[PDB]
Amino acid sequence: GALFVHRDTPENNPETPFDFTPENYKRIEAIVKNYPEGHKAAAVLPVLDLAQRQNGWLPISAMNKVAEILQVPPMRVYEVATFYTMYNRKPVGKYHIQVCTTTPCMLRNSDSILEAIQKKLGIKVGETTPDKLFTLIEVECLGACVNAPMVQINDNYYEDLTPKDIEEIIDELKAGKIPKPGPRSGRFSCEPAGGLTSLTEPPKGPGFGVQAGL
Amino acid sequence: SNLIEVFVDGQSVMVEPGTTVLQACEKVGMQIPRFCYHERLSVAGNCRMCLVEIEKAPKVVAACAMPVMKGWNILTNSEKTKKAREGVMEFLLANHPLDCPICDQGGECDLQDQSMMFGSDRSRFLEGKRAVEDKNIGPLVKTIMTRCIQCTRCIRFASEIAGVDDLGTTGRGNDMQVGTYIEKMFMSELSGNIIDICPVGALTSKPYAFTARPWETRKTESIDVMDAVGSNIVVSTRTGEVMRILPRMHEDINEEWISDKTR
Amino acid sequence: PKKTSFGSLKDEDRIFTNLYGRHDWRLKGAQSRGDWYKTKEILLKGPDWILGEVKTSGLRGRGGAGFPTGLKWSFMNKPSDGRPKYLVVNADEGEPGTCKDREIIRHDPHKLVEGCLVGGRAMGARAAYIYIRGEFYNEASNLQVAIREAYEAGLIGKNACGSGYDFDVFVVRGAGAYICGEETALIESIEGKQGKPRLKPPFPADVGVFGCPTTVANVETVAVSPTICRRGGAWFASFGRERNSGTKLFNISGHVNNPCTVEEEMSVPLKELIEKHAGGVTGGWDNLLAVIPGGSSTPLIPKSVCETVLMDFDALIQAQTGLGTAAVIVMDRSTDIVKAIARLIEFYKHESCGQCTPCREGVDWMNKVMARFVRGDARPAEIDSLWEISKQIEGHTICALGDGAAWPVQGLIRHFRPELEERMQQFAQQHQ
Amino acid sequence: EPFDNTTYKNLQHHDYSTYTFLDLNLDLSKFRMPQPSSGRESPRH
Ligand SMILES: Cc1cc2nc3c(=O)[nH]c(=O)nc-3n(C[C@H](O)[C@H](O)[C@H](O)COP(=O)(O)O)c2cc1C
Ligand code: SF4
Ligand code: SF4
Ligand code: SF4
Ligand code: FES
Ligand code: FES
Ligand SMILES: [K+]
Repeated sequence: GALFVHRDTPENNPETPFDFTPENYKRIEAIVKNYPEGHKAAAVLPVLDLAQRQNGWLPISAMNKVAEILQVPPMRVYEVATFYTMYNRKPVGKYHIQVCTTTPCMLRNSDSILEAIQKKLGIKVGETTPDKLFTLIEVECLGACVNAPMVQINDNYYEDLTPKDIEEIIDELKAGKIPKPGPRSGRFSCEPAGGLTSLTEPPKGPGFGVQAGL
Repeated sequence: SNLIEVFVDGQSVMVEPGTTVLQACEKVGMQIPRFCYHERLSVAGNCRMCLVEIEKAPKVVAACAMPVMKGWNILTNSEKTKKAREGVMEFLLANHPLDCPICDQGGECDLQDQSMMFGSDRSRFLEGKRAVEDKNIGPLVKTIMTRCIQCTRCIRFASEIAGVDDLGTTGRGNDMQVGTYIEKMFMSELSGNIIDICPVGALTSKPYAFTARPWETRKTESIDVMDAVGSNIVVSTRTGEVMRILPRMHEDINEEWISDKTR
Repeated sequence: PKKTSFGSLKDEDRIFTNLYGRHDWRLKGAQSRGDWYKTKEILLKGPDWILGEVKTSGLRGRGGAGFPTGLKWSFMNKPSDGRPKYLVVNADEGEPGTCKDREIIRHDPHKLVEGCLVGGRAMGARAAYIYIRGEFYNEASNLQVAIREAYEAGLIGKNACGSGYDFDVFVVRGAGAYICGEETALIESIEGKQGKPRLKPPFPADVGVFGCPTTVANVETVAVSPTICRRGGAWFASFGRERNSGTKLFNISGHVNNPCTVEEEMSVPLKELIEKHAGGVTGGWDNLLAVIPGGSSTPLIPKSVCETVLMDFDALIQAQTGLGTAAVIVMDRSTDIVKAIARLIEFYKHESCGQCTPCREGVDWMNKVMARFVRGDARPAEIDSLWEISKQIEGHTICALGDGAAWPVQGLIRHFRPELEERMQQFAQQHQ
Repeated sequence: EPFDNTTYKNLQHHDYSTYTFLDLNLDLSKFRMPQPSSGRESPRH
C-alpha cells in the first residue's frame, strides 16, 4: 500500500480547507530566519512538519499552502512529502504506535510486542481501529537499540517492553491518561540493567586536567 | 596556455581545466556510454553507466561528472571498466519489461543498443518484476512508466529548458516514481521535446503511436516554416508519406529542440 | 613504554561523565563538571592551535568512516572568498544498533554546544546547524533548552564567551530517513530538497550547505573537541594503540545479559568488553554465534575471531570487518543467522534513497534473494550469484549506503555458507 | 548538593507538549545574528 500518487476525493482535494492559525504563522516567521536570505526554500521540511502537527496529517491542500507561503513550486513540496516517512498523507489514529522490528529489536523478541499490541486492539499491522484511536505500523531502527524491544507513540519512547508492559500503556492511553515515557524494566536509561559499572565516582571539578600551557 | 595534458588509453590530449572525463574522451573520438548525461542539461550522475577506470586508482569514477586531473590515464576499455558497464546494465534490465515488440522506441532505443554493445548476453534475474501505473500528462506525450529507468532527463529538461517545475520524483527506493503526483497536463510550447530526451519508451509521441518503425523510414533534412526561427528539422517518410518530424541539430538556431506546433 | 593491554578506563579519563543522566544536565550542572570552562582562553589561541591539538591527538571521525579529524577540519582553514562558512553537526543517529549519539544530546547537551564553538572557531565558521533526527523530539527539545541557556549566558551569539567571536547555533529536525545521515544527503535536507547524496567533487569544504563551505562532523567527534583542547592532545593520544588513539562509546545490544551503553578505551578486546560491562553472552560465552562489531553496515564475525580481536579500526579491518560506529550487536546460537541478516537487507532496501542505479535496482534484488534463502527456496549455485551481485553494487554507487548493504551479505556468505546450503537441502527434500 | 547517583535528573521531558520545540526556536530569535544575503530573493529570481 501507501501509494505515491494523489487522487482527488471528497475529503482530500485542493479545495479542502486548511490554513495555519495565526499563532503558527508567528512560529513560521521565525523558522524562515534560521536560513540565509534568498534561500528561504530551506524551511520546507520544518514548515511541513508544523502543518502536520496542526492537522495530524497532510492533505493535498496543506502541501500547496506551504508552497504558496514559501514561494516554491508545488511539485517541489510533493517530492518532500513522499520522501520522508514521518509525513502522514493519509489520516492516522489518535495514537500512532510504531513498533521497531530491525534485527537488534528483533533479537529481543519484538514480534511478541507486535503480537501483543495486535491482540489487545484486534487490528493488523498498518490498520486503524474503528474508533480512530490507534494506528499500528512497523518501522526501522528508532535509535533505542540497547533498550529493545521498544515502540514509539506520537513523540515518546516506551522502552524495554514486554507483552504485559505494553498492554498497560494502551489501557492507560485508552483512558485518556499520559503514560510516563522511558524504559519499563527497572532501569532508567542506557545504563546496565544489573547495577552500574562506570562513572560510579563523583565527577571531577572544573579545571581538572587542564594543561599548563593553557 | 592553461591547457592540461591527460591521456586517454595512453593517447595524449590537451584539455582545459574543469573539463570532465567524458568530454576528454570525445576529443579523441571515443564516446562513453550514458543514460543520464545530456550535454544540454544539468549533470545528474545517477545512472552510473558511464563509470570509467582511471589508471593507478582503485575505484571507477563517473566520467560524466568527474573533472579530469593532470596526467590521468583514462582506460576506456579495460577489464574493470567493462565489468562496471556489465554490472550496471544488468541492474537497468532487471525490472525493465519485455515490451520491445510493442514498444514505440524499439529499433531506436538506447537501452537496447547499449545493451548489445556494453552489456551481457543473458540474465541471472529470477525474481518478479516491478510494475508501475501509467500517468496522463496530456494529449501529446504518451506515458508508459514501467519502462522508465529513473534517469531524470525529463525532470531536468522541464525545469531548466522549458522552465516548468511540474515534473519530479516521488517516493524512494526501488519504488521511486517520476511524475506530477496529481492529475496535471504538461502543456508547454516545448512539451514534445521530452519525448526525444527520454532514452527509453517511457515517453513516446501519442499521435505517432504504432505507425512506423525506425529502420523503415527515410530521413529528409528540411526546414520548418511554422514560425520565423527557421528551425532545422528532419522529415521522416515511409512509402512517400510523412510520418513524423524530428529536430535536426543546429547550434545557432534551435540547438536540438523544436516547438510543439512544428513537431 | 607504551602499553600492550587496553581497557579499565579510569573515570578521570572518561570525557562523557554524565553519560547515564544521573546528574543535572543544565548549564549549572554542566559547569560543575568542567564544561564551558576556560572556553574563551581556548578560542583566543587561534584556529591553528585548536587544530594542532586535534591533529596531534590522533582523533578519527566517530561517524563510521573513521577519517582523521585534524586533516578534515583543516580544509576549512583557508581565507574566505566572500561566502559564509558553516559547521554542520550530524546528529542523525540512524545506524541500526547505534544509540551513543542519542545519549550525548539528551544528557550532556552543553558539552556538544561547547564543541560547536570550539570546532566552529577552528574552522572559521559563522554558525552551526545541528541535524537531529526527527524521532528524537524530546532529545531535540533538551538540546534547544541548552542552547537558550548558553545564549542567555553569553556563551554563544554575539561576542561568544567574551572572545569577540560571533557564533550562532541552530537545531533542525529531519522528517525521517536513515539516508539523511550521509554527509551530503544531510546537506540536501537542510537546503529543503530531498535527502539524496551529491557526487564528489566538489567536496563539502568547497561547496557545502547553501553552496558555502561546510564541514559535517558527528556528535561524538564534536562533543569531545573542547576536552581535547583543555586536557591537551598528548593526554588523549595516550589511550588506544597508535593511529587508533582515544576512547570510544560502545553500545552492546542483542543477546547479552545486560545491554548497555558504556564508555571504554579503544583497542579493548571484544571478549573483555562484553563480559566486563554487558554481563556476558546470554547462556554463557560458548552460546556466542556471531557478532556485528560496528552496527550493521559492517560484516559479522564468527565466534572464533571474537576471542582475540581488539576493538579498533585497524584490527577489525584486519578481520575482514570494520569498527564502524562501535555499536556491538551480539548473536547467540538460538539466533537464526540467515533471517537475522535477511532483516538487515530489508532495512537498507527501505532506506535506499533510490537516486542511483545499483542500490536502487540492486539492493531490492539482494533483498528478494535473501528472502528465498531464508526458506531454503534456492539452490547452492545462487550463493555465488548473490556474491557477484553484491560486488557490482559495492564501489559503483554515489554514496556508501550501497557499500554498506553489500558488506552484510558478504559476511554471511563468507563465514556461514554451510547454514545456507544446509537450509536448501531441508527444503529440497521436504518439497519432494 | 550531596552526590546522589541513584536518581534520574532528566525529568523535564515527561511533560513536553506538541509545540515545545517550535516555541523554543521562536524564543531564540532576538539572540540570533543577522543572516547573510545571497543577493537575490531566490534562485528563481
Ligand atoms: C548510509 C549512511 C548513513 C550514515 N549515518 C551517519 C549517522 O547517523 N551519524 C554520523 O555521525 N555519520 C553517519 N554517516 C557517515 C557520514 O556520512 C560522515 O562520514 C560522518 O558523519 C562525518 O563525520 P566524521 O568525521 O565523524 O566521520 C553515514 C553514512 C552513510 C553512507
Ligand atoms: S524502452 Fe527500449 S528496451 Fe525497453 S521495451 Fe522499449 S524498446 Fe525495449
Ligand atoms: S521518463 Fe524517461 S526521461 Fe524521465 S526519468 Fe524516466 S527514463 Fe528518464
Ligand atoms: S547508493 Fe542508494 S542511497 Fe546511496 S545515492 Fe545511490 S541510490 Fe541513493
Ligand atoms: S533496532 Fe530497534 S531501536 Fe534500533
Ligand atoms: S551518464 Fe554518468 S552516471 Fe549517468
Ligand atoms: K523516448
